[PDB]
Amino acid sequence: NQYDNDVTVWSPQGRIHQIEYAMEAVKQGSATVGLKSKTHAVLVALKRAQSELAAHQKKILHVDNHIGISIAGLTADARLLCNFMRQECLDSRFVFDRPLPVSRLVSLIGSKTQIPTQRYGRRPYGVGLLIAGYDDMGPHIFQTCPSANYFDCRAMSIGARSQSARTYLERHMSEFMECNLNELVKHGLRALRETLPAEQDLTTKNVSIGIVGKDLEFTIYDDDDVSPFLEGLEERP
Amino acid sequence: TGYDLSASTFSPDGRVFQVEYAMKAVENSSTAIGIRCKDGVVFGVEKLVLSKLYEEGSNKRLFNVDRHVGMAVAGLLADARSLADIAREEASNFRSNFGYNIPLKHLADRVAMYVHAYTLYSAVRPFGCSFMLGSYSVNDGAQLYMIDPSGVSYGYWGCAIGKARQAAKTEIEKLQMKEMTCRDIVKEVAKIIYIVHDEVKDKAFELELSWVGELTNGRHEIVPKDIREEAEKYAKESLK
Amino acid sequence: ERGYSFSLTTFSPSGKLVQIEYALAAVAGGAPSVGIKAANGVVLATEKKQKSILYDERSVHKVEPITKHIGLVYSGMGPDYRVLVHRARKLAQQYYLVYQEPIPTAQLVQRVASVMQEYTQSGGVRPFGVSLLICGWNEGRPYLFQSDPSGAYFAWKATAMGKNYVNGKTFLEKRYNEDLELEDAIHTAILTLKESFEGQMTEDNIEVGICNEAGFRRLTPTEVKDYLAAIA
Amino acid sequence: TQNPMVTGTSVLGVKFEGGVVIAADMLGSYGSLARFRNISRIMRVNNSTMLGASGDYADFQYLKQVLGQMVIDEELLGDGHSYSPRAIHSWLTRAMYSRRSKMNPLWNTMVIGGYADGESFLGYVDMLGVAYEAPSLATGYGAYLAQPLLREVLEKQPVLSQTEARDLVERCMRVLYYRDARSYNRFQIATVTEKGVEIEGPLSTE
Amino acid sequence: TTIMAVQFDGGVVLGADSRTTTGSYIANRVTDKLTPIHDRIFCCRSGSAADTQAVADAVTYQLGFHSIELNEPPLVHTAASLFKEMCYRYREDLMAGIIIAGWDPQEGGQVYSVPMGGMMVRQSFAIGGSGSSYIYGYVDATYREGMTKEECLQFTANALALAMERDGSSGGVIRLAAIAESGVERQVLLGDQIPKF
Amino acid sequence: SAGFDRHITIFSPEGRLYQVEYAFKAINQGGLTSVAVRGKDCAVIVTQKKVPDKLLDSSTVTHLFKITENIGCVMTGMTADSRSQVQRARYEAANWKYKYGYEIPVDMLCKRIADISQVYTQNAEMRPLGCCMILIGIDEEQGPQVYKCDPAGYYCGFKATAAGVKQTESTSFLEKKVKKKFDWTFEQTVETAITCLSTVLSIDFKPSEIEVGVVTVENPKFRILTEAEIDAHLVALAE
Amino acid sequence: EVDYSATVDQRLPECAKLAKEGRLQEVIETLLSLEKQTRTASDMVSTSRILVAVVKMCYEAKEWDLLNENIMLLSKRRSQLKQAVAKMVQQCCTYVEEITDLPIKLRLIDTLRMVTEGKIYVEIERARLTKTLATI
Repeated sequence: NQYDNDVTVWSPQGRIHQIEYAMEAVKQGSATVGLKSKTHAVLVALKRAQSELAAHQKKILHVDNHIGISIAGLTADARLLCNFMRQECLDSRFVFDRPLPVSRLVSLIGSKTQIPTQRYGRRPYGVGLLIAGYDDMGPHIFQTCPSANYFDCRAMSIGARSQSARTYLERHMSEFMECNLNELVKHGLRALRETLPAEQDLTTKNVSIGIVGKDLEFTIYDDDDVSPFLEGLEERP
Repeated sequence: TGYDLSASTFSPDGRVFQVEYAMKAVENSSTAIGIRCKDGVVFGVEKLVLSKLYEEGSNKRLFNVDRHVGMAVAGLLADARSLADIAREEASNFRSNFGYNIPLKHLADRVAMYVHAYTLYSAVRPFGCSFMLGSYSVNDGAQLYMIDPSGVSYGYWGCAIGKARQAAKTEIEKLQMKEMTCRDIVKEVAKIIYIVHDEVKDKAFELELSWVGELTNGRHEIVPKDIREEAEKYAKESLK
Repeated sequence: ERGYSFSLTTFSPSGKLVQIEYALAAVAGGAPSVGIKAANGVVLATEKKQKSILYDERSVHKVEPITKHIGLVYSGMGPDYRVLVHRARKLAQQYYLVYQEPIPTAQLVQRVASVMQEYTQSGGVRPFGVSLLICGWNEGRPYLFQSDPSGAYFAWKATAMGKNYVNGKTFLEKRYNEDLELEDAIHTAILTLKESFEGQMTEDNIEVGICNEAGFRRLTPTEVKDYLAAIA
Repeated sequence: TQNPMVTGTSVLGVKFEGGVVIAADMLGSYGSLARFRNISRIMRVNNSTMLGASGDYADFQYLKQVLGQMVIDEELLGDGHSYSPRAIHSWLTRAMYSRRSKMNPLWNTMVIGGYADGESFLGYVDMLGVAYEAPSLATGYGAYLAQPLLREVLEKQPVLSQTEARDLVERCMRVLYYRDARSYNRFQIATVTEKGVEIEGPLSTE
Repeated sequence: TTIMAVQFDGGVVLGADSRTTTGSYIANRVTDKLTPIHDRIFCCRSGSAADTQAVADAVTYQLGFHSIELNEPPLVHTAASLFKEMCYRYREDLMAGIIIAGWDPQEGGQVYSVPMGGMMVRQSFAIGGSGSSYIYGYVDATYREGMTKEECLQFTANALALAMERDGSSGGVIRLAAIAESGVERQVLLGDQIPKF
Repeated sequence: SAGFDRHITIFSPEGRLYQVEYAFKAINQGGLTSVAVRGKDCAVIVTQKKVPDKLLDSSTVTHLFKITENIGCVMTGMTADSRSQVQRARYEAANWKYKYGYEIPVDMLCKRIADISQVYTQNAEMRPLGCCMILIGIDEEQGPQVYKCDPAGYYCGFKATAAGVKQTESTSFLEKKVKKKFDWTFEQTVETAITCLSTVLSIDFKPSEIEVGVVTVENPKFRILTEAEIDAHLVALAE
Repeated sequence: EVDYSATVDQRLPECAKLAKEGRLQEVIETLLSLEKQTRTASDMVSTSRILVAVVKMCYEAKEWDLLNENIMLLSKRRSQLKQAVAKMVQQCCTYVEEITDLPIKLRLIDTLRMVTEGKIYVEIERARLTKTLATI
C-alpha cells in the first residue's frame, strides 16, 4: 500500500515492509551452502557468469584468517559489509593480537545493519552473509539476513533455489558433525547441486569452496582447486 | 490514514499512531513472562526455532543488560538487540560515572527515555520490541520493569509480553509471587509458558529460562541446565 | 491557488507569501490591544481575560518591559510572545553593552523585526504568530512601532490589533487628537479597549502601561481602577 | 598525567609450572610521605588473569574501572570467549601507547600475568608502552634489586614451585624493604592457577 | 589547610580549619571548609580555593540531580565517584583535594579521601592540606576504634588544634560537623573552646 | 482547511495550528484526571491512580513526581512524554539552582518548560510533548502557587485547576466552589480537591484509587500523603 | 462480603438489653464500631440489621436528640450502603406517625427529610414524609 516507501514507516499489521523487501533481495543471487563439522566449516557457493566468456563472479570473500563469508545479495552491500568486517578483524588483531570471535563479529554486523533499518537515510543492507569461522568454541556458520537478525545455523543455504539445499542439509544434519573435511565438502557440494536445475551440473568453473578448520586457515578454492573435491561426487539420479 | 505515516504527526483524536503500530508489532511475537519471586526475578521466553537448522541457542531473546539486570525482549529481534546494546552502554556509563551498579529503576527509566526519544522524530521509527528488566539486590530488593515501544515503564510483580500475554497473565495472577522463592517459581514459569503455546500453529519451541535473585548471589545468569530440565519436567507433568 | 498555501519558501503565481498572510490572520484573531502616542508619552493597553475565575490574573502579564524605556503589548499567540520578548530583551541588552546607551526604540524595533523575519525564510519554521506593539521614549519624543510576523515595522501614532481591530481603528481617528496628554491618552486607550471589550472591564481584566519620559511602567490594579472609575 | 602525585612501589612476579604469582606493596607515597597504607595494587581481571601496577594509583585506578567494565562486558555476551592474558596485554600495549602519543600517558608501569590453556603469561607494559614476556618481572626498583635475583634462580633452574615462588618473592621484597626508601611492610600475593585467581595478604618481614 | 574526618558507629564527624591565605596574607579568617553537598553529606576543601569552590558546586548539581531522580538519598560512594572523575579529568589543571564524609542508609557513615591527583580511597580517618604533614604523628598516636560522638569531637578538636599551632597556613577558628541518621550538627570552636598546650 | 493539519509549523486558513490542538486532545488519552487547589497557606493536588491489573506494582505507578523538595508536579496525559517532561523539568531546576543559587520558583520552572514546548512547536522537528504539567510549590513572598503549563506553551497562575479527560467539569465545579470566600485551610483544601474529583468522576474514591500531594507554608516540602492520611481525610470529608 | 451476620445476631440482643437498661451511649459506640466494620466489609444484610436495630433502640429509649444525631451520623457515613440507609429511613418513617408530640415529630420529620434529600432510593419515602409534614 502506501506504507511501502520508507524503513521508518510502520504498516498497520505491524511490519516494516522495506525490511521484508531487503530480505527478498537475497533470493536474487546465487545459492550458497554453509555447513560446519566438528573441526571444519566449509561453505560452497554457485558462481554465475554474466556472459559465456566472462569470468564468474566472486561469491566467497576473504575477511580474516578465521572468518569467511558467502555473499548472496546486492554486490554493493555485500562488498561494504565485507570491507567493514575486514576492518573489524584487523582492529581486533591490532588491539588484542587475538582472532576476533566469529560470534562477536556477527553481532557487530547485526548491530551495524540494524541502524539502516531504523533511521531514514539509507536502504537496508540487502546482502545475506554466511559467515564461517573457527575460534576457541569451534566452527561457526552464521547467516546475517538484511533484517538485521542473524541465525547460528549448522548448515544454512540462502539465495535463489536455496530451499532444496536447506532440505538436504536438514535431512543430513546428523552426519555433518562426525565428518571429515572431504565428507563435509562433498555434502555441501551435494546440497548446492540439489539447487541447480536438471540441465546444469556442478562444473569446476562455477563452484567456490571455502574451508576454515582447526589448523587450516581460510582457503577459497576456485577453478581447478575445486577439482579434487568435485571428483568422486555421486552422479545425480 | 494520512496521520499514521510518521511518528511525529499527532492523530486528530490525539494519538501517535506509529507507537500503536509498534505495540502491535511487539504483540505479533512470542510470549515472554517475568515473574518476581519473594527473593528474585525469573524470566522465561518461548523461543521458536523457525527452522531445524538452527543451533539450539541461536538468536536467544534473554540478554544480560549488566551483571544484575536481565532483559527478556520479545518482538523484532534486531530492535531488541539494539536496545540491549543501549542498555549495556547506559549501565557501563552509570557504573563508570557513579561507581556502583545502576539501580534497575534508573536503568529502566533511562532506557525508556531512549526508546521514547525514537517515537518523537520523523526521521526515526519506534522500536518494535517490548522488553522487561529484572534484577535483585539485598539493598533494593528484586525489581521487574517492562518498557514497551510507547516508552512507559512502571514496575511489575509479573508481566508477559508477546502473543499470549493475556493467557499468560490469566495463569500468572493465579500464582503467589509475594512469598514463593526463586526455586519453585522457575517450575511455575516453565509450566505457565508451556500452557501458553499454540503447538498447532507454532511448529516447535525451545524454552529458555533465566533468573536473578538471592539464590544467584544477586547476579543474573542463565538458569543451570541441571535445574532447567526439572522445570521442563514439571511443565511436561502439566498436561498442557 | 490552493496548491501554494502550504510552504513559506515558495512564491505563489500572483506573488504572495501565503503563510505570512495566514500568520497575520492568526495574529488578528487574538486578544485586543490598543496604543496611543501622546505628545507627552505613550499608552499601551490590552484586554486580559481568563476563561474562568480560577486563573491568577497577575501571573501572566501581556504588557512586559524590555528595558527602562521600552514596552511591549501583543495580540495573538502568547507563547510566541514570550520568545519574542526574550529576544527583544537580549537585543536591547546587547545594544546597551556594545554602546553603553539604552537602545533607542527605533533600533530595538528594527532588530525585533529582523528576529521575526529570521523565521520566515526556511521551511520547517513557523512564522511568529504575534504582532508586537512597541512603546518608547528616546531623545525626548514618544515612539510607537508595530512589528509583524512578515518583519515589516511601522510608526503607528495609535492603532488597535487583534480581535475587533477594525472597530478600534474606526474609534481612533475620531477621539484621537495629536495634541493630547498622557492622561487623555490613557482615557482614549481605555475607551478604545471598551468598544471592543466583552463584559465588564475589571481592574484585573485590562492591563495598561504608560511609557513616558519617566520610563515604561505597568499600572498596578489600583491605578487602573482609579482610571476606569474616572472614565466610568 | 604529567606530574605523578601518588605513586607505587615495585611490583614482583615469578611464573611457575601450573600458574603465576605476583606481589606488591600497599604504600601510597605522595612524594616522600606515606599518604595511604591500605590500598590494593593487585586486583583480578577475570578467573584466568590478574594484574598489578606501580605509578599513579589514580591513573591505575582509572585502569581498574576501564578493565572492570572492559572485562565485565566480556561475560555479558556470554559467548564463552574471555580475554586471554595475552589478550589483555595486547590491549594494554596499545592502550598506553595510544595515550602516550598525545602527551598524556598513564604514569603507571603495569604488570599483567595469568594462566591460560596450560601456559603461564607474565607481561609488563611500562608507563610508556614497552612490553615483553619474561619468566620473572619486577617494576620500578624491583628491576634493580629483585629482578637480578630472579634471573639467578631461573638461569640455573627455570622451573619453580609455589612455595619456592612464595619465599622467592619474600626474599625479593624483603631485600626491597632494606634497600628501598619507598617500600612498606604490607604486601599482597596473587596466585593464578587452574583453580582460579586468589589474592591474600598482607605480610611482614623480620 | 587542615581538614580531617573520622567515622564512628552510626555517623561520622568531620572538621576543618578556617584559614585561607593568599600567599603571605590571610585574605579570609572565617573560611568554611565544611561544605554541605547534600542533606547528610559534606566535603572538605583543600588546595586552590577557586578549584575547591567550583568543584564543590559542580558535585552538588550532579548529586542533587541524581538524588531527586532516584527519589532515594544518595550514597556517600556516589559523592566519592563524582569527585574522583571531576578531579582526574581536570587534574592537570585542577589542584584541589576533597575529603568527603557523610552517612547513608545503605552502609552507614563513611569517609573517602581524594588527595590532589584523583586518588579515591575509603579510610576511617584522613587528613589533608598543608597542615596534614604536621599532625600526622600526633593523629596516629591518638586514633582508636569505637569512638562516640563526644569522643570523636575531642579527637577532631585536638587533632586540628595540634596542626593549627604547628602550621602557619592553618589558623583562625575550629569548624566541625556531626553527620548521622538523626541529622547534621555544625559546631565551631573559637577562642577558649579550642584546646591549647 | 483540513489539509493543513499534517505539519505542526503550517498555519491553518483561519489562523490556527492544528497539531498543537491535536496534542492538547491527546492529553486525554491516558483517561485520567488531576486537580489542584491553592489554599490560603497550602497547595494540594489529587490525581487518579488507576491500576487495571493485579500484577502491576502500585508503588511504581504513581503519577505525582517530585521535581524538587520545594516544587511539585503531576503529569496528566501520555505517560512516556510526561515522564520525559518531568526529567527535563528536574534538569531545568537543577541548572537554575547551579547557575543562580536560589531555588527556581515554580512559575519560572515550568515557564522554562513551556518555552521548551513552544520552541518545539515552532521548529518542526519533534512531536509536541502531549502531557499537561501541573506545578505546585510554596514561594517566599507569594504564598502557595499552582501553575499549569501545557504542550502549546501556555502557563498561567491558577487558584485551582485540572488537566485530563474530565477537565471542563472539574474546572466548572471549582468555579462553583471558588467564589464563596472561606477559610482555605489544609484540611479544607484537600477536602475540596477530593470532593471535586469525586463529583466529576462520580466515584466513591477508594483510598487505593487516588494519590495526593500537598505543599504547605508550615512545611514547604513536597509530601505525598500515604494511604492512612488519605483515608482519614476522606472520612473527615464524608462527615 | 465477610458475612458478619452470624456475629450480629448474637451481638444485637446483648447490646439491646444494655440499651434498654438506660445507660445507652456505650451501646451507641459499640453498634457504631460494628456498623463501621460491617460497612467497610460489604455486609449489606448485617449493616441494615444493625442500622435498624440501633434506630429502634434510640426511638424506644426516648433519646430523641440522640436519635436525631445518630440518624444523621449513620446516614452520612462513608460509603454507607444504599440499602441499609433505605431500610433505616423506612423504619424512621414508620415510627414518625407513631410519635405524637408535635415538636418531637416535627424535628424527626425534619431530620428524615434532610437525610433523604436528593436521594433516588428513598424517593417515595421522602414523598410520604413530605405529605406527613404538609398535613401536620
